[PDB]
Amino acid sequence: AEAWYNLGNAYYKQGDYDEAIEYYQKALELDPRSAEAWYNLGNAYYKQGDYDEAIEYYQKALELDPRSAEAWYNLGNAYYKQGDYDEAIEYYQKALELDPRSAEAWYNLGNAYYKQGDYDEAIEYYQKALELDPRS
Amino acid sequence: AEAWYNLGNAYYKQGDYDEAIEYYQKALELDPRSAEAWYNLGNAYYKQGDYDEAIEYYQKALELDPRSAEAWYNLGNAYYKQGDYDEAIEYYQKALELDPRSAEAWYNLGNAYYKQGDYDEAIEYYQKALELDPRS
Repeated sequence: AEAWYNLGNAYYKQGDYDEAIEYYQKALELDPRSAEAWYNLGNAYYKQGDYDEAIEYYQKALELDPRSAEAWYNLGNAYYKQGDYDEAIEYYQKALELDPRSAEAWYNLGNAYYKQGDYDEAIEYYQKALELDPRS
Repeated sequence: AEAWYNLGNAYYKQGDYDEAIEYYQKALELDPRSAEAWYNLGNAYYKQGDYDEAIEYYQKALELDPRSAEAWYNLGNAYYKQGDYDEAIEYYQKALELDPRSAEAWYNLGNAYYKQGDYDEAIEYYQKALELDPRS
């Protein structure tokens, strides 16, 4: 599926999510056991704007690899981008338990709180993040 | 700077202009090309009571974006709040050429004239504003 999977990646990298999806799917038909493949198919939908179908695939990937921060963080983002700042905060927190030195997750967590009106948390998390990455 | 800029916003939203300023400044050090950043730093000073330093930053923002009504209107307000009803009227008029359907700018313009003793103008502008927004 590595071939279909790779053809998927090329289209994805070119910016053609519709096609990336089709090929990731073909490759999952031939080999449905890669957390990576499921993750990227979810990413393709994410970029395409379908956060619903995206969560479905980030979820399948999480089963195969529950310790993958990327998928937990990307799952939060899917929610964040849909307004579920609460469910995204949860998933964002999960990603940090896994990778607590990711300035991005801390930053995004502050963002999720900020958007809900929780400024003291946003402040705390924004500070944690800037510590790790001093100058975005 | 988006991170420092965002930390600035949080403090600003919490009501801590002294801190908002410090962080907006740090972010301008890292990226001095955002009209938005300059504008908010001016707003922080405005809220803090320093209309002088405020005009300086609303001015830098106006260079980067001469068509930003908000900054022209906020520049007038800075003046209005300092007694320069004449210079504020000018800047207020500029903001209306840009956004002539802002009930606020019309209202504030009537206010600036009213405070100078020009009641027929205040009357005209107050009426224009109420047309657009029938019931403050």
